[PDB]
Amino acid sequence: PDNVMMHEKKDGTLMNEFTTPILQEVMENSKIMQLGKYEPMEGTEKKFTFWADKPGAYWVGEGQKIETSKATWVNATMRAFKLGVILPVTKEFLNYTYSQFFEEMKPMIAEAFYKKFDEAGILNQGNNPFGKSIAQSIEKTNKVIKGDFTQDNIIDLEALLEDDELEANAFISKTQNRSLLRKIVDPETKERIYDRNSDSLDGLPVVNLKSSNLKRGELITGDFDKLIYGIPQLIEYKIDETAQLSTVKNEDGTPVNLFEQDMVALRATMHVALHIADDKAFAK
Amino acid sequence: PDNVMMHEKKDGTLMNEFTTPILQEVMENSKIMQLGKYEPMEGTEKKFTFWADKPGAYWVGEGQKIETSKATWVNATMRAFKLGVILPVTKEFLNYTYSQFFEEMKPMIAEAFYKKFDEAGILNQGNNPFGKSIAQSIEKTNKVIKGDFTQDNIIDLEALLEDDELEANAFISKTQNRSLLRKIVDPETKERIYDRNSDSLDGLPVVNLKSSNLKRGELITGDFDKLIYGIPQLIEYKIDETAQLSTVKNEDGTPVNLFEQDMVALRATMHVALHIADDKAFAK
Amino acid sequence: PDNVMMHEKKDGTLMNEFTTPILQEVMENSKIMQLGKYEPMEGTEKKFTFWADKPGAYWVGEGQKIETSKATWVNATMRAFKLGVILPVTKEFLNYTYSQFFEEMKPMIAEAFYKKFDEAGILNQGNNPFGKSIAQSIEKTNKVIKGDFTQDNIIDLEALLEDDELEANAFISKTQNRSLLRKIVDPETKERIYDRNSDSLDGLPVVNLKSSNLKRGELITGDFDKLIYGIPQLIEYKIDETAQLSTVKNEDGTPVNLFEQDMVALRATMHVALHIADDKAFAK
Amino acid sequence: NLAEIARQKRIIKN
Amino acid sequence: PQNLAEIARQKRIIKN
Amino acid sequence: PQNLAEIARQKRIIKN
Repeated sequence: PDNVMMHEKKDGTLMNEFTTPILQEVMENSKIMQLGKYEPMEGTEKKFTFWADKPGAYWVGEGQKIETSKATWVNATMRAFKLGVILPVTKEFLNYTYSQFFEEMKPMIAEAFYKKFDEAGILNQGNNPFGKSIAQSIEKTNKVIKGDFTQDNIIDLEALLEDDELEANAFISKTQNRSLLRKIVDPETKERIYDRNSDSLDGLPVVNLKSSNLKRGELITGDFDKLIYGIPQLIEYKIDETAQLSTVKNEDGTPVNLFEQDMVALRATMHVALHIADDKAFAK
Repeated sequence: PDNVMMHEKKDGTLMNEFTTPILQEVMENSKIMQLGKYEPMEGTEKKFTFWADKPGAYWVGEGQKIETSKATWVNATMRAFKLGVILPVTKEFLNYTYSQFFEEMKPMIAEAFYKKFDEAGILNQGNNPFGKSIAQSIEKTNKVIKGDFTQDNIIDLEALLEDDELEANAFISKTQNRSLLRKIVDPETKERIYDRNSDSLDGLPVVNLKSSNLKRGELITGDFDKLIYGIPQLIEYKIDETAQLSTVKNEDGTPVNLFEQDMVALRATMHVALHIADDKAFAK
Repeated sequence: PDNVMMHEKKDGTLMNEFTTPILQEVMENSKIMQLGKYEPMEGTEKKFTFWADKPGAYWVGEGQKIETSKATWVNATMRAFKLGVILPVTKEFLNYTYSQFFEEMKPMIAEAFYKKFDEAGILNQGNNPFGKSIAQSIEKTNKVIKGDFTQDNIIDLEALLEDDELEANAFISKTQNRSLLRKIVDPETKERIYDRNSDSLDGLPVVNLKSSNLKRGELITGDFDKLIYGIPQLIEYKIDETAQLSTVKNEDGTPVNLFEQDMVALRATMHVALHIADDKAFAK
Repeated sequence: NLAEIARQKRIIKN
Repeated sequence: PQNLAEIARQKRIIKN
Repeated sequence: PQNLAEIARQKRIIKN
C-alpha cells in the first residue's frame, strides 16, 4: 500500500523493496559478510557435516566414522540515531515521505551494523556473543604464529591450514598493518608480496577491518556461512535511552533533550565449520 | 521572466540556468570539489556524528560510546572590474542581454572565487577562513614528517592516516615538486612508484595546486564536506569604493573615471574529520 | 484551525493569542528585562549598534561614528511536569479546552523561564549559557573593589565605567545584601544612601534577585539586549525524566507513578557591551 | 510588539 | 531472501 | 542545489 505519498508511520515492518538496498550496503561494508556464503534460513536451521565409506555389495568392517549435527540462532540489532538527531519531528519528514527517508538513512544504518557485528563476530569482545566465532575457534585449535612479517612466516601460516587438508582463500589485515605488509621483498625472487593496487597478500584478497581489536594481526577464511532472515523493521522513538551517552555523562533523554530517534532490529545468524588461522605479535 | 531579450535590471539574483554553468567552472578549476565531497544546505546546517552501541535483547553491554554535534557557516564575496572592460551599455548590453553577459565573464569572477576558496581551505593564509581547515587540523593533530622524497617516506606519510583507521585517497602537491617525484627510484620491485603519464603517486590521483604558499611537500585528502547553497547575487552600480586603486596612486572614484563594477557573492562552507597528513623537508 | 472547544492535540505550536500573555509575565517577572532592551527577530538575526551624527552642515571636524554587526543564537527549554500531572491530560483537558489550560499554566512557566534567564545571565552558575555573560565580562575587563561599604567606594564602581565607556545606570542586589546598605550614613548630613522605600543608591533604580549565589556583590549595566522570538511549541510525553525529581531521592517515573507532563521551549538570547563593574570581599 | 511592550513596562526611562 | 543470496554471489569479493 | 549535487558527484577526479 505505502510507497512515496507520506511519512507518519511510527511502527512498521520495512517492505522487501527497501530491505535489499539496506542489506546491499551492509554486504560491502562488513568484512565477514564479503568473505562468507549466505544460504537462506528462517528462525533456525539444522545442518549436518561429514561423508561416509561406501562399497558395492561386499563390505569389510572398517570406516564407520563420525557424523556431526549442528543448529544456529541469535540476532544482531543496531541503532540508527544519526538521521534522527539531524532531522527532527514527523512533519519535517512528511515532505521527505517514505522513499526519501530510507535513502538518506542508508549509509548510517549500514555502517552501524557491521561495526558491532565484526567487533563480536570475528574477535569475541563486543557484548552480543553466540559461541561460534573466528577468535573462539582458534582457542580450540592453536594456529598461532609469532610477530615477524617475512614471507616464510606467511608460508608457514598457510602451511598450518594445509596440515588439516584445507586451502587458503582470503585475508583480514588491519588498516594500520597495511604499512608493514608492503615493505616485504625476497632477496632471490625480487618481487613485492603485498600488492597495493589490487588489495591482495599472496594473490588472495585482503579485507581491511576498521575495528580496533588488532595491532599486527592476520586472519584467514574460506568455507564460512553467515545467514540473514526477515526484515530490518523500524520504530520511531521519543523516549529515554540507557545504552547511549550524551557527550559528557548524562543519557539520551529523547523527550527531555528534544530529539527524535529511530530503532532498527535486523536478524542475522552465524555458522562455523572450524579450522581458521591467525598471526599475532609476540615481541617479549 | 528573464532569458535573452534585454539587459537593464541592475540588482537581482541569478537564474539557475546561469548559476550552474558559472559554478561548474569554479568546481572543475578548484582543488577541492575535484578532491572532496558534497551535500546541500539551507543557510547554516547542523551535522551529527558517531556510532551508537545497541544490544541484541541479551545484555546491554559495557562499552558505552558518545554522540558528537557540529555545524557550518560563513560566506564569500567578489567584486570584479571585468564589466568596466566590457562597459558599452547603450549598444553591447542591449545585444548581449541577460545571456551573453555571464558568458563573457564565465571564466572570470568564478576564477577569483575558486582560487580564494583553496587559499583559505587547504592552507589558512587568507582572511576569510571559518576555523575548519587542513593546515589547522595538522596543527591540532601532529602528522608532520621531515625528510626527502624516498619510497619509505611516502609510505610513512600515508601510514599516519592508516594508524587511526583511515584510508588514503588522493594527493595535493604543486607542479614545482613534480621534478623531485620523478627521482623516486625504489631499491626493490618496480623502481618507479610515481606514474609519469597519468599524474598519480601510488595509484592515487595527484592534484596540482598552484599556490605561492607550498614549497616542496605533499598533503593527503579524502574526507571533506563542501556545502554550496543559494543562487548568487548580482549588482550594477557605478560608485566610489573605500579600498582599491584607480590607477597607480589614488582611490577609485566613479565620477573621476567612468568604470563599472560587477559583484558575485556565492555562499560556501567546509568541514573536516580532523585527520589529514603533511610532509616537509628537514631543517638543517 | 483550533480555537477553544477541545484538547486532543499533544504536539504542535501554540496559537499566538495564548502565547503573547505568557511572554508579558516573563518580562514582568524577569529582572534582566527591566535592565535590558527588547527587539523583534525570527530564529537568528543580524543587527547594528551605536549612535549616529547629523550631516547637512558645512563640516569642520567631529568624531567618527562607530558601527558593528552582532548575531544571536541558542534556544531555551522547560519540562513543566507539575500542572499536567494534576489535571490528568486529554479528558480533563477536554473540560478545560485549549484556552483555559494555558490561562491556568501561564503564571509558573513564566516565572520558571525568568529564573533561568537571570541565573544564566548575570553569572555562570545557570545551566544554559550562550556565549557572553556579565560574570565573563568582569573576568576580561578586570575592575574589582574588595570588601567595602563606605560612601566613597560606591562612586568608584560608577567612576570605573564613567571613564572607559559612558554613563552608569541601574544596580542589582539580593535580599540578604540589603540591610547593610540601609545602615550606611553620611557624616556631613543625616541621610541614607540606600533608601528603604525607593530602591536607589545614587537615585538610579535597583532590583532584587532571589537566586542564592552572592554574599557581597554589586554591578552596573546600562545598554543591554534581551531577545525573545515567541514560538513555545508544546510536546507531551509520559516517560522517565532526567531533570524532574519525585518526592525524596528517586528518579521520576511517569509510567510507574501514573503522571503526565508537558514541555515548553522559549528562545532566550543576550549580547553584552563589555564594560561592567564588580565588588566582592576576600578577608582571608 | 515585544519592544513596545517592554518600553511600556520598563523601569528605566518612562 | 533468495534474491539476497543471488546478489551476494554477484557482489562477492571472489565470484564463484 | 539538486542539479549541483548530480554535477558534484559526476564531475570529480575520484570515482565516477
